[PDB]
Amino acid sequence: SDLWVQKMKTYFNRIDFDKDGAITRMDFESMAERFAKESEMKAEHAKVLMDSLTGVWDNFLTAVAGGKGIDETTFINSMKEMVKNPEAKSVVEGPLPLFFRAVDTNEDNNISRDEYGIFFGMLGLDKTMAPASFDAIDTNNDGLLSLEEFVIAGSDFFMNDGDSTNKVFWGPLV
Repeated sequence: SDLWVQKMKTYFNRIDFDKDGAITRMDFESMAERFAKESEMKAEHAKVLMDSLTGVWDNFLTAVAGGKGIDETTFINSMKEMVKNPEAKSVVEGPLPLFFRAVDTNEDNNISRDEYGIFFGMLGLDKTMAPASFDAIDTNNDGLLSLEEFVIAGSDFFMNDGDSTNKVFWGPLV
């Protein structure tokens, strides 16, 4: 699947923030303190950010190699075969509820268009690209991203191997 290797390589290249070459506890802890310090956000968020980022690795990404980090080969080999099972969903969908409270830079429990744009700026992207994913995630039509919207759009990007508007949940395709 061409669509699967393009969208899952998008997520691997955008989530390896620490640059060691593998998705491990180092990327989540390095991303929490570097995300809190590099852009304009509510100062207090570093403890909230370190708690949801340590929870995403400890409770969900950790179950892939039973403790140790994950390379691009092991991520594509393990996740491409595990998605063919209709009930393995929660090991791949589980990071969306804890990532929602990590991107919430204003301290409200709803993410806006320029907040999602500062998240894109930290990965190394332009704010003009953020509307293509933001407007595709806003299911209820409020002009903000709620918890239900973020989990529906991420569930489609991570498990449905089709095209449509929710195929860009992480910016430009690698």
